[PDB]
Amino acid sequence: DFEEIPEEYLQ
Amino acid sequence: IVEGSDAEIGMSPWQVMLFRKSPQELLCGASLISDRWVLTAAHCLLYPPWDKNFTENDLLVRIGKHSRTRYERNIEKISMLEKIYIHPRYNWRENLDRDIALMKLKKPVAFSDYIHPVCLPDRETAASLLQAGYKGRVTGWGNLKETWTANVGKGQPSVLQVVNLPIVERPVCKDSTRIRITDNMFCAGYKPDEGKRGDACEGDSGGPFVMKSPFNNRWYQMGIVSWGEGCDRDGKYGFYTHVFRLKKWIQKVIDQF
Amino acid sequence: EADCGLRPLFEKKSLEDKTERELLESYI
Ligand SMILES: *C[C@@](*)(O)[C@H](CCCNC(N)=[NH2+])NC(=O)[C@@H]1CCCN1C(=O)[C@H](N)Cc1ccccc1
Repeated sequence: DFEEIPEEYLQ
Repeated sequence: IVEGSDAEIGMSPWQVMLFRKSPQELLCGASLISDRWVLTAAHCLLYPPWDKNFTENDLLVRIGKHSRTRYERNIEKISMLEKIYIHPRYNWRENLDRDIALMKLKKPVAFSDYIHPVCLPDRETAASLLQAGYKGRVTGWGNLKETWTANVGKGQPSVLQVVNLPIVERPVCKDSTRIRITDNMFCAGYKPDEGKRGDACEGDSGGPFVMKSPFNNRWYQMGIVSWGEGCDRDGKYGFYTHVFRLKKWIQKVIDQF
Repeated sequence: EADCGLRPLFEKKSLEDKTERELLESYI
């Protein structure tokens, strides 16, 4: 695999 | 999805991906029924035997996606859950009866060319569309093969997969599983003598089994990917949650008025 | 009554997808 999503969402 | 195809872009704009925060991973499919409500299978969020019991903080919902792994900056939309609702009488102990669940978004998503809601059936539509022999469509980013040689390839597709299956006669369905099927279930798939194949598979759960009406030209969600025995096995069929029969529960939870 | 089931890139543009007909024919 997955490309990274903004960290804002991942805590 | 087994024996399916790549979907065309925006061919199923109500398709939602259920993403796990940590570790990052694909949990299941789902469908968008309104700017703020999502419908999935309960077993996606709660299944004790496999020791599975997620909560609003553990997940993310991703709408408007095509690719399985890419972060589609320009088209997808990532939302957080506010509250999750599981059918009070969902039976995870023996047959997965009432494998249904609703999820409330924190803030309404904005519809687009890649994000649009599917319709829920009414008594008439259900009555006339859910008939043995008629074909429905299934979609998801789930496994492409029941099993496969490790490291030689990738069991999961790059882009969203689609498959068209026919509904099967209750009698045929019942005589194929030692499991206790109920009135809140239905089956689909070709017969051994039919000359075609296809099935949903792990990772596909929560996806929608939809149908099209030639009179009003719109798509209706008749079922939810629920359970099965293997993937694409002969003389075996996939089971789906009967959305029509559970409609009052949805209605009760949603409370539009 | 809220718009639903009509795809922005298909129904709304008078375009049909590649396997849709398989569905409809199953009716007749
Ligand atoms: C959670 C879903 O992704 C998955 C869908 C499988 C679809 N398969 C086919 N052929 N369409 N569901 C499951 O894996 C469910 C959840 C737990 C058990 N399970 C099964 O489908 C088992 N393989 C069979 C089963 C076990 C217990 C109760 C009912 C069925």
